Amino acid sequence: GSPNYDKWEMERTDITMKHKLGGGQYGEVYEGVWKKYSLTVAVKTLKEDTMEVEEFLKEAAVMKEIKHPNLVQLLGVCTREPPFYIITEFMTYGNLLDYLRECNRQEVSAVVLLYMATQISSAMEYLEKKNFIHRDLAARNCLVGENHLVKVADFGLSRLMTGDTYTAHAGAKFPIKWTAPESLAYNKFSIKSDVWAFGVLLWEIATYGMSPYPGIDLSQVYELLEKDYRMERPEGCPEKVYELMRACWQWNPSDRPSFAEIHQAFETMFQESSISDEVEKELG
Ligand SMILES: Cc1cn(-c2cc(NC(=O)c3ccc(C)c(/C=C/n4cnc5c(NC6CC6)ncnc54)c3)cc(C(F)(F)F)c2)cn1
Repeated sequence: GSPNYDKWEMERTDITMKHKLGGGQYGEVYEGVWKKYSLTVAVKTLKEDTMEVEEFLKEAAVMKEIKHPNLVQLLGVCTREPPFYIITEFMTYGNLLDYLRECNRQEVSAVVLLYMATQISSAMEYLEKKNFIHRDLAARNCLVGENHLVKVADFGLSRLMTGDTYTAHAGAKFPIKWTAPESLAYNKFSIKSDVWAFGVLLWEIATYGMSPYPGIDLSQVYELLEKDYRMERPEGCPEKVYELMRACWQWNPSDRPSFAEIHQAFETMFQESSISDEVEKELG
């Protein structure tokens, strides 16, 4: 309502900054509170005025355009000067990989695993409509809130997260075990390489957060995929869900389903599982 108004910009002093989240493995992300509204938030910060600002501002610009119940929601930015902030809603249960690894399986039961996949595929159907290619879909980049609410996020983890997850490839660092063959071979990323990664994420969900391709060296993964090797069906994984994994891992990207198709399939399976679950709960 005045000349320098920007509807997304907030004053840094609006936010109480608290501790760093993720132990450094997730970069410069902090818990905060939006004081005026007594609301816990998460805040990504960039302290210095360097070339890193270009990607930080690109991230903020994308987040202003995307909005969906299962995408982490932008609340505001501080991008007029350093230190730069991106402020989002707070997801109380943290990243999905550790959630799965730490959960009570009587609570996070078969129907909840389907619910998780359904929510993620709904977010990805939306990103497919926007034609936003995520490039690093994996359980480590999803977040969990109350009542098993799951949202897709992106923490730009490839040079933050240490260990075997990301390794040197094509002058960058790739999560080899989530990467579609044509992305490994030709650096070709697309909605269909996100579909491949979603299939790996389904396997992470089915195994309560196991690392993929167990015991297989990173150096061998591409060669094996090219011979048509694919991960086996996890114990307890429904056949229909494994069929969807295998569809996501079609060698030719054009042969992989769309996220619209994937989401419809999961919504159907989830509603069926929910009926059985509600009946079982009602009994006693
Ligand atoms: C270049 C570029 C990047 N992108 C792109 C960026 C994003 N950015 C974020 O996701 C994002 C941004 C900023 C922040 C503060 C956060 C953190 C949120 N957060 C909420 N609860 C927690 C939390 N709870 C634990 C209990 C403590 N622990 C840690 N973090 C937490 C997440 C998302 C997407 C997507 F995927 F398309 F949506 C695309 C687009 N072009």
